[PDB]
Amino acid sequence: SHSMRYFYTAMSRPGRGEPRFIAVGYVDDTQFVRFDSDAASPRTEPRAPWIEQEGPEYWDRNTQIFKTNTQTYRESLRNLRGYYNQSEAGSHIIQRMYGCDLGPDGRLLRGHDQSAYDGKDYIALNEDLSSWTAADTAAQITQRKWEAARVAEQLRAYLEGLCVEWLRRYLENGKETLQRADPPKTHVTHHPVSDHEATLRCWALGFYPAEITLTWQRDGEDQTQDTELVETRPAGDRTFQKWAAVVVPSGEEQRYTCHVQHEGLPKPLTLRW
Amino acid sequence: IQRTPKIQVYSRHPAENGKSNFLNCYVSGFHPSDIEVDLLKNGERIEKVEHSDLSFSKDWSFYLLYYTEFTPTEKDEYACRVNHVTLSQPKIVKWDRDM
Amino acid sequence: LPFEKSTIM
Amino acid sequence: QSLEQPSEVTAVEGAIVQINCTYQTSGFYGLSWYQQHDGGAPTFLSYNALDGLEETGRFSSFLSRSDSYGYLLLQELQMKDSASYFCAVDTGGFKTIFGAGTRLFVKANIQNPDPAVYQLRDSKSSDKSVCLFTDFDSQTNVSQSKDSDVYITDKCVLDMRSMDFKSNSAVAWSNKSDFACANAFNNSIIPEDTFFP
Amino acid sequence: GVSQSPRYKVAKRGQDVALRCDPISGHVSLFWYQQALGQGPEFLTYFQNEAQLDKSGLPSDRFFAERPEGSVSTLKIQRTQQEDSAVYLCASSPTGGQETQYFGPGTRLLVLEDLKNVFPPEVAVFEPSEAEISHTQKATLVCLATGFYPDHVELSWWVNGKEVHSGVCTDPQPLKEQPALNDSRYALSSRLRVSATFWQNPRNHFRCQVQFYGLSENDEWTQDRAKPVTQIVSAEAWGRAD
Repeated sequence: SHSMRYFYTAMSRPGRGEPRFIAVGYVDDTQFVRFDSDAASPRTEPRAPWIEQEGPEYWDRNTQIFKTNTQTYRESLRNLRGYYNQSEAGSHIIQRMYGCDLGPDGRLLRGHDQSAYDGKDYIALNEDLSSWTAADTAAQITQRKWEAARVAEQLRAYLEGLCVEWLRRYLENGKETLQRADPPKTHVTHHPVSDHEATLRCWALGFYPAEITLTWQRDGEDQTQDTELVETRPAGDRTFQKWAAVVVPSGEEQRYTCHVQHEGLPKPLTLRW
Repeated sequence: IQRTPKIQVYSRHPAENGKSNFLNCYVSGFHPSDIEVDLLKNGERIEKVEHSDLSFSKDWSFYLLYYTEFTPTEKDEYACRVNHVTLSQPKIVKWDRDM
Repeated sequence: LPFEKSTIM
Repeated sequence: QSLEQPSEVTAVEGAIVQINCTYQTSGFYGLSWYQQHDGGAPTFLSYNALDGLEETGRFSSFLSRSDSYGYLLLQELQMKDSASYFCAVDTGGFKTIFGAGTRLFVKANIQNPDPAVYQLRDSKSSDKSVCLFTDFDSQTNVSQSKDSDVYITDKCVLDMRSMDFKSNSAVAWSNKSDFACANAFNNSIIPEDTFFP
Repeated sequence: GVSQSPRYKVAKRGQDVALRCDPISGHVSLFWYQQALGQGPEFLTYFQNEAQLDKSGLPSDRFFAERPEGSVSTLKIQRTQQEDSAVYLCASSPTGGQETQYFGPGTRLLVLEDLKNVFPPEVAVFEPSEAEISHTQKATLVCLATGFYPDHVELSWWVNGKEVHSGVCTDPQPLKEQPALNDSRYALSSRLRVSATFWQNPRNHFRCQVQFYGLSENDEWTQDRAKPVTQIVSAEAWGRAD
């Protein structure tokens, strides 16, 4: 039902200065914090209105953590380049994905942590939250370092404790936007393609969260091949948009019906032309 | 180790000629993060084009939204030009009012 | 709040 | 952010001892233990991140996060264990908070006590005379001298590793001719003390 | 292990003091701590490679910590004050914070108004009693280091040119010769116990070494008596049958 996720991106840029570290925080599909080492004096910036109520003690602590991670990932980029015997001229990326998933009840459902190198799985925390899965012999060196540092033990305690604890706090402070689902504004349109065939299109706009399913039915069947359903896209104001189109024989555009499924709507909604 | 960006050019609200908007160009499913995105009017680069923060998906592929305060106006030509290390030449996708 | 343990790879 | 542990703890040789630690902080990431000898380097003993017990030889450490409590247990106590023990709390990041420390006193077991006071002479007796009180039991206390010119050191235990022998010893000295072995000590001494002239 | 230099340092109020720390090779993290008498180490500054990530624990701007090559770290204290008198410990961790910390032996710093009250020690060895050999069949050698200031000394026993630890017992803390005086001199005693046959043997040589830490060659001295420099004062005794 609810989740907190942190996204890290460490990119090396030889000849273009020191490596760039970007840290982004999320509560479901809503971004609430951002950090960029690129600035003259980098600091954690609010990205949601419900996180602005946090005291200066919160912001200075978050800035201290991400400043430490900036330096950590600079050494990690240097070490991983050595493990793969890579050139000092090439640009490489270390990505990290970690967080805690909360059930409909409000309890820890699943804790997770994953790290990548150049868009490839590198090291990941197992489902037991006690062991690591290394992708290769290079990731094994990282695993041994992380085992000696007791990363898995302190990460488990964070994911079971503070992660859940702060996610619950954020959900309460922003209950008017995070715990409130926005239903899609549905409407179908006019569109011809040939003299014998036309194109019916179903529109879904201004919905939150991004999870939605748009299907076309010629008297109840599914047309997976013959449905150009476009990928869910952000509107720009924290809402989303999606559409589905069908190749239709002119005259038969009345036995075609669109089914929209979202958590904003109480039960599936059906609309025609 | 390299992914081509998926591109979608659309308006925030349905287009009518006199009505104002926010022109969006959503680029997703690409790796590495370095990308060149700019919005176009009849073939000319629009100034003041702002972009979202850098994040990525479950498959580690990057995504960001390029937007500016646009007014559909005359219903003349619109497009989005994107250049990536995986592309031989910049890919231009024309904005269609229907999609 | 983010994880407060920064470990070099 | 603080933590509390006892100031002192005492136990006999071969016995077991417990050093308790309670921490008061906003965040918790780990509880660790360090041993430090007088003017030495603090050396790591054990680390507790999760609830439970950590065992490393004769030393073990317990942790209960919900009770914000942990303790260090030292088994089969030896004379070398006499040091300061510090409990350290990690609260996230890198800043570690250390406690005031617990000084452990390992009481030496004297199997055959033979209390006696002896008179030692220098190569050149042109400075002072020394009186040595040795081979006394660990349950005997040594107090400071009444005379300002008489200097008496606190008792310490030496180990003759080759003969597997241990003995307590106190040193007393004064440059004045009035100073002698018979009057040398003012503390509650054992009645069967040898004073050979 | 982590090494630190100097072990002891006595300084005059207003002088600049340089503290060196050589951590374990490859250790990314480096910590500086301050330790007061009867207390635990208190955080000063943190380094990850060459970058100083935090210095919130430093008492003032006079405290300047650096690690330019990401290995050896220095802590320079500008215009030293009496309040700066403490044990400065340095530690290192292999790959980051919240890990096992590896510490150095530290630097015991003492800042005084002047160095006019500092003195080297007077070392004298006291040969064992004939009554001791006749009652316990053991012989105890007593060493005495007297009239030294400050409490920056290291006592060691040397039997036949080799350092010994068995049967050796040095006081944990020295006593003040004038417990009433503010700038009182210190006194330290030590015992060495060997078997009656080992002492009665004249081929055996016993020596009590006391390494004193005092004034450097850079430190100023104008007084009539000899400069109380960092010196080794010893006292020797040979085997006696009697």
